[PDB]
Amino acid sequence: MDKNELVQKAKLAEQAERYDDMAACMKSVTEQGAELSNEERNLLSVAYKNVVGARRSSWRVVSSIEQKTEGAEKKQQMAREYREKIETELRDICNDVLSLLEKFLIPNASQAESKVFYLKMKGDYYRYLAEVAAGDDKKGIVDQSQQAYQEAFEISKKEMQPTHPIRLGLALNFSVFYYEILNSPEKACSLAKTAFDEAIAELDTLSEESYKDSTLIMQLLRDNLTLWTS
Amino acid sequence: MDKNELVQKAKLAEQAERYDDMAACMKSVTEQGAELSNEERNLLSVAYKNVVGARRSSWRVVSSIEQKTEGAEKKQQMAREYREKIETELRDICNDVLSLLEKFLIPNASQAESKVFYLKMKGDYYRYLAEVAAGDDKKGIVDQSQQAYQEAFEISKKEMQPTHPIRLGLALNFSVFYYEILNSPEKACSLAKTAFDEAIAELDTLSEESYKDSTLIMQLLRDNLTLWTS
Amino acid sequence: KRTASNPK
Amino acid sequence: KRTASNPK
Repeated sequence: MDKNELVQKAKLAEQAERYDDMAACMKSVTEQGAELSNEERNLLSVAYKNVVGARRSSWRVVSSIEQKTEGAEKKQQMAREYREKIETELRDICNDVLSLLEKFLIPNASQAESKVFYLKMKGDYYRYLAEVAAGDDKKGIVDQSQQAYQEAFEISKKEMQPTHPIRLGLALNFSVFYYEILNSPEKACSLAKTAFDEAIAELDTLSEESYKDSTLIMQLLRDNLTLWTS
Repeated sequence: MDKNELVQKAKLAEQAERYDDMAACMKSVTEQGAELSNEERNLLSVAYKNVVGARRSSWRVVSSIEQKTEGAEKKQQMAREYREKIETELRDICNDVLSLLEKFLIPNASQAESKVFYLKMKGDYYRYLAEVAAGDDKKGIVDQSQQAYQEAFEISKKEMQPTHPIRLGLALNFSVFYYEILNSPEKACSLAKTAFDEAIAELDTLSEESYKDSTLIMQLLRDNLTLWTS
Repeated sequence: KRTASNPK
Repeated sequence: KRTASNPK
């Protein structure tokens, strides 16, 4: 239960592609209450990304199957129940992250880049909840996502260079929120195009540490733009 | 807990890539005690192949790291401990399958083809145990694997055409057993070459429903042969 | 081709 | 290139 040991085990779990183990280690690190280093922060994010990603992918498959089996009630009821079980896992994972975010990560964020990272993450995990939200709760979930993204967005435009990978990654995910959650293609495109164009005009401000991350995100911004406007 | 719903839930889990769920459904089907249809047999086999496969893959990664961290004592002991943890999962999976094979699959096998299939499977899962066995237990585990494969081998040579995918699949895995577990390259090559050549000599015995399986395995046999003799 | 979000 | 067993 030592911190450096937990971090090393997390790295080992990542190599082994055992992301449940990875998330458990990094959760334990976070719960010790100290602000996460950049490396620790990224390990936590990678771990939960894979843990929730597996559920998101499974959910899409099963929800799709559920829809296409109308009039075969026994098979559909079976598909529905399985979707709901996956959904419960998914919600528990998102609530796990969102709780760590409220209790430790966002309050301990001393610098702007860290505050943007965590607010972005809060935006993401509410967005994943919104993907599977139905009825009453959806509008509330959607507003929680939007508000976290919006605050991150404003802070990033004030404190970070246009080519900063965290600022670009936020624009990318916030544009996806507009496209997929708010059904506003036009606002999604505007946001993506601006982020891309402002980064393009300043490639000299890239560093050796971030030029690969930043240029990959730019490429994805443009990939999305192309798809959305076809 | 009805059988055909357990089978349909298994098919759903397979689609969702949730192989632990898939295996649990098919384990329950098997434990009902009746002989499996070819479809059920294939679902059970695919489920556990993926369940054990994920652990084997993780084990290779961590074991490799353990080997490359000689002279780095903290990292190596952590790698060892994690490897041991993975091994425990891996042994429990293999022991579940080997128990299903002893209690249900092999005793209920009415046909020569399923007897070869399940004995080969017994060979495989003892081989996966042999991959991670050390010290005292190893030789007994290795002999269990060899004996299951050998009986499978004799039955398949007597009852199945040289081009049968199950007979070819057995030759392939038994050759891998000789190469990787018994460290016997010449016996491995001889076994693989003979299987390949005997299939080539009787391509008239191919059936069109499974000829794609047969020719893929033949290519893998020769791939191994090429690799082992280079 | 599908919508992509931030990879890491 | 590595040793391969029966794929499924």
